[PDB]
Amino acid sequence: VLRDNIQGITKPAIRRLARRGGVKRISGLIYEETRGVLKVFLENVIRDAVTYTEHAKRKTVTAMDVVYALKRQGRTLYGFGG
Amino acid sequence: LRDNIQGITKPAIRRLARRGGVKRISGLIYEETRGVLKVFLENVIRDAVTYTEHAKRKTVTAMDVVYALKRQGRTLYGFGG
Amino acid sequence: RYRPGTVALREIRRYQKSTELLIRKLPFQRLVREIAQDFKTDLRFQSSAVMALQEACEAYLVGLFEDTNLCAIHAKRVTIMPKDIQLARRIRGERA
Amino acid sequence: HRYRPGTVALREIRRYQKSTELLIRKLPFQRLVREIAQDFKTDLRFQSSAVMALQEACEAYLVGLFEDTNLCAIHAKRVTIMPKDIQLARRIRGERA
Amino acid sequence: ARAKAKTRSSRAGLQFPVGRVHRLLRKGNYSERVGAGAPVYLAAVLEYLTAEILELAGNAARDNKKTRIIPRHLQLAIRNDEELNKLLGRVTIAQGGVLPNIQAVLLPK
Amino acid sequence: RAKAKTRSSRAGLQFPVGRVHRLLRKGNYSERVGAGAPVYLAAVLEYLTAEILELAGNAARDNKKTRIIPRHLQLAIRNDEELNKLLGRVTIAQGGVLPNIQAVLLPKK
Amino acid sequence: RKESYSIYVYKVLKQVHPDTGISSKAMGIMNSFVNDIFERIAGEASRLAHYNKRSTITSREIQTAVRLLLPGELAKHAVSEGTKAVTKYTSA
Amino acid sequence: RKESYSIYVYKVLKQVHPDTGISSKAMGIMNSFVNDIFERIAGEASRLAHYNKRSTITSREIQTAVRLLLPGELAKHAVSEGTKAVTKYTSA
DNA sequence: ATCGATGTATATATCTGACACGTGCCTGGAGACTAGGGAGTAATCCCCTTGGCGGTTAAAACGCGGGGGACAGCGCGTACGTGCGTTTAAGCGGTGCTAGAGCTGTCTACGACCAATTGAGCGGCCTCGGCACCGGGATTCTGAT
DNA sequence: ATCAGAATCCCGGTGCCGAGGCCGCTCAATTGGTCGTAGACAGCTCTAGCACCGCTTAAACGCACGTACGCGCTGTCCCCCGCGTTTTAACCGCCAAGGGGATTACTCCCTAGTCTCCAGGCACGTGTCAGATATATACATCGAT
Repeated sequence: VLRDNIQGITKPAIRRLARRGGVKRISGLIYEETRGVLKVFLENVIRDAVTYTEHAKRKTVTAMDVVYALKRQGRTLYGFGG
Repeated sequence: LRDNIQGITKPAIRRLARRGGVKRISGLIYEETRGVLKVFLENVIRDAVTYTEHAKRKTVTAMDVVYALKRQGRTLYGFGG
Repeated sequence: RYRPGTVALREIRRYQKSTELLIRKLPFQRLVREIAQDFKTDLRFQSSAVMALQEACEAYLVGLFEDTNLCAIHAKRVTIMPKDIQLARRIRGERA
Repeated sequence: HRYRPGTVALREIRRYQKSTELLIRKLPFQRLVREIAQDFKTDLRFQSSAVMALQEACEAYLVGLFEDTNLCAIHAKRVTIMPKDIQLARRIRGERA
Repeated sequence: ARAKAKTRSSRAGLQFPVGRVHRLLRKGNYSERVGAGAPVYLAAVLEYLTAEILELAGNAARDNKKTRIIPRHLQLAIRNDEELNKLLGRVTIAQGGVLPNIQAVLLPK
Repeated sequence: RAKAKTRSSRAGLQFPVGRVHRLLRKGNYSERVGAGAPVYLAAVLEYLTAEILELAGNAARDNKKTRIIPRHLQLAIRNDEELNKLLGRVTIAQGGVLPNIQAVLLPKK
Repeated sequence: RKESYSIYVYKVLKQVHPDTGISSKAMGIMNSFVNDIFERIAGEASRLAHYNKRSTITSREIQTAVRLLLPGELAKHAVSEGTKAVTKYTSA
Repeated sequence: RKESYSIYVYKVLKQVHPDTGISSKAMGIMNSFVNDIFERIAGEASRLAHYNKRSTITSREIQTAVRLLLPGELAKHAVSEGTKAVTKYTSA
């Protein structure tokens, strides 16, 4: 149903993220590498969150599932627990 | 007692770097390595001594060191028994 | 016409003062739904769940870019390259 | 028949990556451990296995750090590791200076 | 007849709920039994840490001329304090932003 | 009263189901433990042990050795991608390192 | 009945900054922080009781867990606050 | 009297490598590995039971904890082994 | 220096929507009392940690020459930044509809508990084979020619 | 290509000490019965997640042009490596002592569990004021001269 959605992470958005990281000049090959890195990270988080959702017999991924998935990857997130 | 950090000699640091695959070593590396090792050891020993004191013991055991390493994400295998 | 780097520094200052999300919401939501199709079909998402995913992802990428910038400055460059990202991820212990 | 610089270093790398023995002398390391621990509690006793475990952890940590330092040195088109390489590796790891 | 009920928080001179912390300790599967003073000690520690963070965030808000604390002020308070940053190192504050920081070598000649 | 059978033999396992059940009860893990949880846990532990032991035995044979030492366990773990991912933050005592020299350091020509 | 720490956090804020308010998003951050620190201290104290073959969690386990988890000067003042609270409570 | 996994590790070794022995130091490594994995899986199963307001750890929690903790193809085979063992156990 | 373009900082007014306070009730916290078992304490024993000494030899320390590697400077060519005109789709507001999350009740299967029994696993003893160490011959590899 | 010499590999003999097997016994796992409640399942409420449409406008996109920068090359010199000689201290063994860790027994006081009671803390409601937006305008900053 959905295809080529990683392109939706556009080059200006990646540039903005790198600006917040303090980067001054960006190589043109950075954008595809960043897209791949983001896809890997998202795949790992979403896999754990969906495992939590399946365990609960739910069909909806809740924010608590995402919080627990992040927590178990050593990336604790504040502000979504309630 | 006093000047023990110099007991970690230059040839020993060279051996550790060789096991890490290092081919050439700058002359300023030895002091930096001594500082790094001192910090690491201080953290682990502080945790282990806290574990020893909680048990009201006077002797640091290997189990205390294993727990101290575990709580720093440095899990050690082969000393649990 | 400004010299190259002035606008970049202004953009750095602007985006380091603010806190809003830098990725557009609808494309990210579509990406999240596409990725989750490989794990379970007909999955629904709370809006707060997608927002949590976006916050985590943007924080992760910004931190990665900070480390990448350090690696680039180590090689006496001002331009970040794929090898800088690879080095930073390798030192972090992340999967290649 | 003097060996060129780097040949003996490569031989040493091969030898020390093939073996598993500890590379720090035991008696100086034990003195170091006892000296450091004195600042937290006086009149402390140590099991021998405790000091052995500490030494194993320390050597493993330093070897991993030297691997990351070597990668940092190669990134800057050098073959010599320098304190800046150790500092960068420890900073990217998230350890404290 | 029964004496007037006195909250365990008020007995210990605390704002944080001692009884709720006790109930949470009993139901968390932490141990078979919970001592009388463990909830008091835990509540005091939690209240102290909350006070420290709130004080730093209030200072950050006042310096910004704001009268309300937002997640940005909490992030600024945490990241600018060495010990709090060490305790909350692995944590992401949602909408907290980053510390403004530009490398010196990147600055104009 | 019948001839008593170990639960491990019923499940066709070498690892002890009863000891795993007792360790789960002593553990402070949950109020109650189901009947199949120790069997499942014992089977998983046995499978992981068999995987590591098979790889370590192959490493020992490749070195013309008949006894597994910590070096062989380290070589088995670090050469297998899944096991390396599982045991990534683990230090094997007396295990050494993988032989690995960066290609840029190799002699020219 | 969705329990939280908002009312006690608000009381603490009014104690340290009587003039200053807090937004709801920042209050959620505070709730997450309190829950996280509770989980950390409780888990360390549970491990300490299990390591020493004890079935009870007392203020000693809490103090040792605080010493293990909190850095530097944070641990000293937190230990002081906990000891003061326990002493005051023990005297009614 | 200190319990360990040496006799079951040796039985498994004799099943996979009949002619191969093991030294005591490697046995200690194996015992540490077994205890570490048991603790990881039990902690994750306890968290899963707590998250869903359940008081029982069953094979469903062990299975989910395995899927969470083991990587890639390790999780598939471990899940298959656990299911086969439970099926054999309940039939007998 | 120097003036121009311009993005940014300061001053004041408006409003709106989110924070701060008030109310009812109910459900979680407090007081009282009893039982029992967890933990504190004292005595004991024996093991394992610390200290000392002598030797002897491997390792560490030191000195020195040299070559190779770090670093600075320069040239060049290309790839990135910036600005502008066009297009694309994100965001928003509104509506409709249904999947499914959350809650309640019923009931039964399943897991805790207890007492009796027995066989698995532990600790201690003994032996014999795997591994290490040595010595000598063969091959490899390195560096200068 | 050549050839000398150091390093390494291989093959065999010796020995020693640790892994592996055997046996007694004791205590943990097993079996059988009972009963209480956790959770599985069905049913109902009504929330919120999804789909669709239309409009607006900001962001994204594509192109052109210039120059800043990455990278390759060369020269210099200094600082690391390799090696021989002297010193020093680690390691090993052997002996002594006593400190403190583990165990057992005894007592009591601290915590769980139950019941009763009541007042704290949470959903609902609503007003007023903190900050965002708007506009005007000063003003510091860049950058070519």
